[PDB]
Amino acid sequence: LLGTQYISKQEYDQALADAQQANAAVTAAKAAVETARINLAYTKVTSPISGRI
Amino acid sequence: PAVGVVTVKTEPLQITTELPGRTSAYRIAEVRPQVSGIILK
Repeated sequence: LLGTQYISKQEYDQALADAQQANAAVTAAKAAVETARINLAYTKVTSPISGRI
Repeated sequence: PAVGVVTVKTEPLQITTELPGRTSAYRIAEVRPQVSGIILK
């Protein structure tokens, strides 16, 4: 509805806030998974050397 | 009695106290990790 009639660019850009703002909230949570994924599959062996245990 | 005798000429005397220094580096600065984790490489 951009350029055409109702959306009244600020009321659009108030939503283009909320997309760009809540996709940023995903980037918070998708990294908050990637934090708590590297406390889940982070068990243990080995430490990243390769050799004889 | 033939007595050899010393007349005291006095003034200069460098006094140096030699004594056991225990040398140490100027900045030791042991690299301690600021942040936990596996040492990757």
